[PDB]
This record gives sequence, C-alpha cells and structure tokens, in this order.
Amino acid sequence: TRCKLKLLRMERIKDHLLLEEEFVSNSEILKPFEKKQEEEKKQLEEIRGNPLSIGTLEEIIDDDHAIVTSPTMPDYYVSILSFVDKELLEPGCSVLLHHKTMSIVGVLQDDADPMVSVMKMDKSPTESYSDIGGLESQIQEIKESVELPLTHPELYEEMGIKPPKGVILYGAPGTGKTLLAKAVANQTSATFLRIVGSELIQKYLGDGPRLCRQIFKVAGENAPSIVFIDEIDAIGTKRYDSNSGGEREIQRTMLELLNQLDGFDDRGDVKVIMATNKIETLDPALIRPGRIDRKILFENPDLSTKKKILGIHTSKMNLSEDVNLETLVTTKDDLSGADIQAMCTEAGLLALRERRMQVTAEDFKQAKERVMKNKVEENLEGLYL
Amino acid sequence: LRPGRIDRKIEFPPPSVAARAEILRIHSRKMNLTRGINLRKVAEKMNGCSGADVKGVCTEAGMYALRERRIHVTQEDFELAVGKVMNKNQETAI
Amino acid sequence: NALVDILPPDSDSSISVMGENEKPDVTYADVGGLDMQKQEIREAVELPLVQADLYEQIGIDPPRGVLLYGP
Amino acid sequence: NDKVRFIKDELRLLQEPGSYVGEVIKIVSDKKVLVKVQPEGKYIVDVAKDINVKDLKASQRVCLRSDSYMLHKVLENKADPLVSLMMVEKVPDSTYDMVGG
Amino acid sequence: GSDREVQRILIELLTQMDGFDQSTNVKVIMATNRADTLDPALLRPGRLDRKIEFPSLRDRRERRLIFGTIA
Ligand SMILES: Nc1ncnc2c1ncn2[C@@H]1O[C@H](COP(=O)(O)OP(=O)(O)OP(=O)(O)O)[C@@H](O)[C@H]1O
Ligand SMILES: [Mg+2]
Repeated sequence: TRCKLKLLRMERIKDHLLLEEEFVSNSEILKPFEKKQEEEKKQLEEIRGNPLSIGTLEEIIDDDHAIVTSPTMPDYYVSILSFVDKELLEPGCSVLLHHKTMSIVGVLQDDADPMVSVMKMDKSPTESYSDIGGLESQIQEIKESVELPLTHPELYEEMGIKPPKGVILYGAPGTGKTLLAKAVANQTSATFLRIVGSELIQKYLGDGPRLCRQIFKVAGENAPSIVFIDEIDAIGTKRYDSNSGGEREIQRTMLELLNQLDGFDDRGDVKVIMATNKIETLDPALIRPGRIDRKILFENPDLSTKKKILGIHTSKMNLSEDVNLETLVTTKDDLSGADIQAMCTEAGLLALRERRMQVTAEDFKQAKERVMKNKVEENLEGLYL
Repeated sequence: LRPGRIDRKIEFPPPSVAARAEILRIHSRKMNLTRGINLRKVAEKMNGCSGADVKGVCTEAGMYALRERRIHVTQEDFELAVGKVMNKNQETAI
Repeated sequence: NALVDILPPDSDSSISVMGENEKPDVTYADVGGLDMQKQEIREAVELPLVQADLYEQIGIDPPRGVLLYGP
Repeated sequence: NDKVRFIKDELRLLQEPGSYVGEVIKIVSDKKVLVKVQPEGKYIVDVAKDINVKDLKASQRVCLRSDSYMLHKVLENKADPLVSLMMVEKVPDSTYDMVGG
Repeated sequence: GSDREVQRILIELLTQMDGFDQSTNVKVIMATNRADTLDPALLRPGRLDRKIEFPSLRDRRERRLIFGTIA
C-alpha cells in the first residue's frame, strides 16, 4: 500500500527535475558546447546538404571505394570521403549518399524490420519462480546452467572446465513446462528470444533454412541470450502438403537446427531452451550429451507436492473456513497440475452463474465433478478391456 | 484441448419450432402481407437444420410474386416455395 | 502539372462498347438444350434491366453478380 | 477589379515545379524526417519552418516538393492499414435481436 | 513482382463491384472452367450471389434438343 506509493512519488520527482534541468542546458547553458558544437554541426550539415539518398553496400574496396546499389536500381561506384568511419561499413549495411555526386557521407543507418519484430520479445512476465513452486528441484537444474555462470563468474573459473550448455524439457503434460520457461527468462532478465517450432515449417520451400539462420544472427548480437524453441515436437507432424513437410522439409529443419546450436560457426552465447513432449523423434545429433548437458525429466507430482501446488492457485480465490483444501488433493491419485488449474477457473465460473460472490467449500467440490467428467467422457473404455 | 485451455463450449442447435419461427418473422417484414396470413403455419411445415434454410423459403416467395407480376406476396407463393426448397435440399444431400 | 480540365467518364475508356457494333451470330434458335439454366438467366439478367420497379415494390433485392461454372 | 485580378494571379499559382505524396517511416532527433516517396526509394530530408517533428507521427502521409524533397505540409489524407484489411475482407456485424430465437 | 500486379488488380476489382451496387446495369457476369481455384473473397456474397451450375449428364429430352439444332 504505502510501500509502493513512496517509491512511485520518488521517481516522479526524479523524472520531473531531470527533464527541466536537461532541457534548459541544451537551450541556454552552453560553454563546454557553445562555439565548438555550433561549428561541428554547421560543417557536417553544409558539406553533405540534403536530400540524402539512402543506399545499400554490396561490397567495399580498401582504397576507399565501394560499389553501392540504390534500391530503385542504377548501380554506382562511389567514393568513401570525410566524416565516415570504416568500422561500420560492411555487407548489408545502410549508408547515406549525396544525391548529386554520390559519396558515402557516413553510416548511421539501421532500419528495424517486421521479420526482426516477430522473433524479439517485448514481454515481462507477471509471474516469477515460486508461482511454479513444486517439482522444486526441476527449476534448480535450469538455474545451474542458465542463471549461475552469468551471476558468479567465480565458481566456473574455480573448478575450470567448460560451462554447461542448454536443456530439454520433456515429460508428462500438465507438469508446467511452459510456465517453467516463462520463469527462467524473467529472473535473469537476459535478452529472451522466443519462437514456436511450427513457424519453421512454411508453405514456401527452402524458406525454412533462411529463417533460422536469421534467428541466430539476431541472437548472437544481443548475447547473452535465452532462445525458447517452444514445441519442437510440432516439426514432427505439421505440414501443408507432402513436400512442404515430408522427408524434404523435415531434413531442412534438422540440418538448420544442427548448424545454429553447434557447427564450425563457433557460435557466441546462445543458450537454448526447448519445450517438448517428444524425445523419441529428435535428431540423435542433439541428445548427444555435450551439446545439451543435463536434460530435465518431469512426471506427475505426488500428493505432498500437489499440496504446495494447490496453495498457489487458492489464494487467488475468496477464502473461507468452510473450504476443504486438503481433500481435493487426497482424492486425486497422481493427477497432473493442468487439471488443478482447470478446477479453480471452474469454481468462479459456477460462482458467477449464481451471482454469489463467495468461493466456499460448496463451489470447489462442484467444480471437481465438471473437471473429472470431460476426461472421463473421453475415456470410452467403459468396461475395462 | 490440453486440460485448462477452454472454459466455454457453445453447441449450436438445429432450429426448434420456436427458434425457426423467430428468424422467419424478421425477414417476413420486408415482404408484403395481406390479412389472414399466419407465419406460425409456415414455421411448422418446415423442419430446418440451419438458419440459411429458414431465410431462403421467404426469399423464394419474393421470386414467385415477381414472376407473377404481383406487388403483394400472398399465400399461394409460400405453398410453392416450401415445396421447392425442401425438394432441392433432398436432391443435393443424396 | 496542374489539373486544367476534366474529361467525360465515357471518354478515355479501355474498350469501345460492343452493343453498337453488330450483335453476336448465335441466337436462341441455336441454343438447344440447357433449358433449365435458360429460365435462371432470363430472370437474373434480362428482367432487372427492363423493369427495376418489380423488385423494389415487393421488397426483394435482385441477384447481384452471376457466376457460370462447369466442365 | 477583384475578378480580373483573381485570374491574373491564379495563372502564377497553378504552376508547380513538382509535388509528391510521401510517407513518414520514422523521425530522427537530428530535426530530419525519413520519408518514403511512395513508388521509389527512401530519402532523409529535414523539415521546413512551417511544422515541427513533434507533430509528425508514424505513417502520416505528407507533402513533398520534388525540388529538394523539402516537407511543406502534413497531408490531410491517411488511412489506418487495419481499416484496409478489414474492408477488403468485408464482414458485417449485427445485434443480438437479428440472431435471436 | 508479377504476383504483386495480379494481386493489385484483384483487390481493385472487389472495391469496384461494391461501388457498382444500386446501378441499373446487372452486376458483372463472369465464367471459370475450373471453379476450384476461385479465390474466397470474390465468390463471397456482396459481389457474386448466383451459381448457375451447367450439368453434363442431362436427360433424354434435353440431349435430343442438342442434336435437333445441330441437325
Ligand atoms: N508443478 C507445478 N507447480 C506449480 N504450478 C504448476 C505446476 N504444474 C502446472 N502448474 C500450473 O499449470 C499451468 C498450465 O501449465 P502449462 O500450460 O505451462 O503446462 P504444460 O505442461 O506446459 O502443458 P503442455 O503439456 O500442453 O505442454 C501452469 O501455467 C502452472 O501455473
Ligand atoms: Mg507448453
């Protein structure tokens, strides 16, 4: 209550004062700037004028020439002159030419793409570890290889040897795999890239291999990084025809997935994190340990772990003395954690239909009957074979 | 449908005799109606499956009164129309 | 580069109309069969040009575009 | 007298060395605007003393004078790109009483 | 580029069939030989409404007529 508001007012007396001070000293207080900043801005602007025509650099020559290609088309053999550094010149880069005699007046151009938008993430999850609590020691193997060599460089120099790489998450569904990943990217606060494995198969042919070579050049740049390939099982069935899938498209994705993660390339820091529920279809050139170190195995939790799990979800709901929290856990006999989460979303859906705004012992024992009927109606064994 | 992804499932019934007569009534207002026309008698003759059927009988009757060169849509046109629409749907679904 | 006058929408057209040229050589004597599609085309095409006033006074909308498809 | 002096001066106003329609990709805090001439390639070119780079927002269709590509005015026109995709699809909306029964 | 010219034409063709509504002209007739390449926005209502299928089995009274006019 008060804790939050003291700090929020403290950063709105910082933001206000700094903006008034920093605006006044660019428009009135000029002494280390003044003459010397008015001469440098005047020289660079006059010398190149405007309009400036953006080009794309195909190749450099080291005697200070370049072959640039306009994007319209007409090619040009331009000169590298004045107010330019050759440290940023290189293929693919965007340069400014003077619209009459085209000389490279400088490089400052980087123009964001809608193909680098889909890959990069803006998110900051609203859950952090210990909303996953339970299966406690399964996030305490992903913290030994993702978080821990960044935080303490000391311990991995003290033992020596190369540090771990990667992890695979596989196992029973309803064991939280998707939120486990969404928690190791929020703790560290490293640049978290995120791609589903089903975008790597597209109707277009051989477009697979170009897309994931792109993903890893973006990742190497922002390094240190975490790459989520969520659902790399999906590459096993999703296909649009038999050549947009089939041996053809599945081999192209392997080959690619193999180069990015270990090749001649001599990759910088990409940690990889994969979500999956198929281990017996993966490349045998990845579950080769020594790309991917400790793999994590997940199973349905047991009755005391499911007591820690039902306590995270039931504080959300309205609380009463009537509620029998311990007896929903007991009756369930190694049932997953995705059901426990479908039962507390079902308790406030029955509660709203009544228009009674208390969640009590009656609303939870009714919501368990609806959750056990969908999975049990789909069991058409009836009289046990 | 991994457990906990879906919280509402809306099944859509084929049309009841109260559901078929309320869709038929909204379209009937553009047509002309002379006194004596019950829209409940037409709604019990049909059986429907869909809300495309219930609107296409009323649309078919505005085509018989056009051919006739009759401004008003009176009660012979909806006898012919129920006969064409039900006969058409038994001969494309067979 | 200034708009100094307008031109009729009849003028500067891709194609001269063909209704002023001579009429196609086929008439209804050479149509044989397909008598079932012939009653659905005299209604859809012919009747909304000559008499727009039969559709509107009933309150029905005439069919808009006509598609022909087959082998 | 006013009338014969509207015509004589309208002869000067109708002469245009050239004027394009561009669109603002992105601004830069150099007091320059990156404008895409809409059939061609891109050009970075600063603003005239008629407007500020505070007023120009992303994907705003602007006026350009093809003499040095100097921004004259903001152009009135501009369509949302989503208004475009929703309309070529075309999908009616309804109310609850016309889907009732 | 050749996909971007085909596609600009077709988008323009939908927006001009909309304007064409409420004019005495009966909206464009068009034909296709294989109807299974038909883009979904074109056939959607508001542009095309009627689908005159042209059978090829026909009966014995409608085949006779086709013989009788070529005879
Ligand atoms: N062991 C656990 N501890 C705490 N919360 C859990 C646990 N298991 C599941 N949950 C809760 O269940 C929710 C649904 O899980 P999620 O959708 O991430 O599971 P999943 O195993 O990734 O499913 P899938 O099998 O479809 O890949 C989680 O977001 C999480 O809060
Ligand atoms: Mg998941």
